[PDB]
Amino acid sequence: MQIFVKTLTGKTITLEVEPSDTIENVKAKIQDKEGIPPDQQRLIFAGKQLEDGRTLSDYNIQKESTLHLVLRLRGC
Amino acid sequence: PLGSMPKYVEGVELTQEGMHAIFARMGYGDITSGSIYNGVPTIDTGALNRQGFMPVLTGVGPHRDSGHWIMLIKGPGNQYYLFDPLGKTSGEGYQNILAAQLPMGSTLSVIPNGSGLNMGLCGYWVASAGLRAHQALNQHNPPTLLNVGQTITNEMRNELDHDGYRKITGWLRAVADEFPEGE
Repeated sequence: MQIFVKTLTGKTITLEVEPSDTIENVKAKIQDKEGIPPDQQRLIFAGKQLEDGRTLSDYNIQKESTLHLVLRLRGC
Repeated sequence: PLGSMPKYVEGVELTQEGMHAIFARMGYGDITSGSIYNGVPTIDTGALNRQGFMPVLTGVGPHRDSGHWIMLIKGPGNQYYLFDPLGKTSGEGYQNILAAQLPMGSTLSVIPNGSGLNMGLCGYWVASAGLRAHQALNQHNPPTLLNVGQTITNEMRNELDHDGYRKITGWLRAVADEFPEGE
């Protein structure tokens, strides 16, 4: 029910989400908690980037499992 | 008419993955970087002190996809420094918002290098002059802040000749981390 989302700037972010829904739903949860729109997010679980329509147990992501979030940003 | 719309190399921007990758290739391991997102900094100070430095992606946000790389440096004691390749005034733009994220009692000073010597070339200066500034500011008898800023400015200006541009452009082009130029 609780999964962690860790990022390149160091952060962990707990996300409560009964593992049975969709990846766009995790993206929406992260947008609410940190304001980053969904379309700036790439979600990777265990060396696998996650497709939207694919569901959370499609990718066997269980509770306490951890997802890595990389942002489609870049600077000069 | 001179056709083929041209992809200029000043528009090669480093991704977060690209910045991590550059530091990894240089040998600093899997580092944590920082950012300022929608005006609020995320900077892990534990990792900063452990690494000795931290690249910080400023000016990004919900709508701002491109932004500005700078370098946060930890000095001796409780002194932190901000290196901005665009110069002293630009960095002073971020002094405050970054200072509020450092340990109590800290001071954050901007390296007084000159503007106008960057030429639209991204990442190389933070990933080169920033590290060299870190080492300069952390030796037993460090020169003053003014002297480090002066040498950094002169180094950017002298590396501005053709040979330097060629070396930089080779590096920038070698950045197979597709932040397009329109690509």
